[PDB]
Amino acid sequence: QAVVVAIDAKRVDGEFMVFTYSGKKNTGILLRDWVVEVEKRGAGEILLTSIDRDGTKSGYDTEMIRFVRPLTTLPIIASGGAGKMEHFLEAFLRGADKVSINTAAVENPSLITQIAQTFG
Amino acid sequence: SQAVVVAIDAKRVDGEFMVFTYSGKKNTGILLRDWVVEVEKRGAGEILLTSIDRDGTKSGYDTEMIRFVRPLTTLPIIASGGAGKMEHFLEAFLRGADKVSINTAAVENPSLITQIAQTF
Repeated sequence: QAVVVAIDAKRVDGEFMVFTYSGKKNTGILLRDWVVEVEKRGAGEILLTSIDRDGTKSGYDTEMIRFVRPLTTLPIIASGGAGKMEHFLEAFLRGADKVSINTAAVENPSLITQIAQTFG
Repeated sequence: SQAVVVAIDAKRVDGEFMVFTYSGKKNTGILLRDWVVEVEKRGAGEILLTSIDRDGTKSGYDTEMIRFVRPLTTLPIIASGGAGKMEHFLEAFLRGADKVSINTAAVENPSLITQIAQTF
């Protein structure tokens, strides 16, 4: 799956909207529509980031993950918001095939080990 | 453990690569060439390597950062940031990226997905 389409999204007026330019611009296209179209186009895997939660070690947007899961057969990488161990677990339970970590890993590198050791 | 991605957001300075957190915002101290090593040690499955300086520009992936990071690690590397046209992907694979990620240019020309995907 060498082709990854990265989708930055967050709720705009209750709705999940797609952003581009480092999360600065609302494309006006709905998450829903974009996920479907990207698979049709030949995406091999989806990196799904919640813009809201990035850098807030407050957990992935699991509603976002749940809402995307039935829309695609592709592998999904959940990114944005990971703060601690149960977040990974919640993301995975929701349909995420892989979970990403940045901020918390640079701070607590033993988090990498904790989730790795547990999934294997 | 395949299930664990560590995302590294990086940009140059002084001639040297640093690591930022909190949405590319808070520069960190750490050198990339040392974070990439530690991330493998700690057990990550895969690295999302994003060039902060290229993201949103459709001006090409940072192939120096890639060609750079590649000898430091056996993990697969997803290059991200800057994808703009078909030769960009090719250049990134040639520098040793295992996967390539696109966002801004894909939303604008969803056929970019199809170009790289059908060649694989």
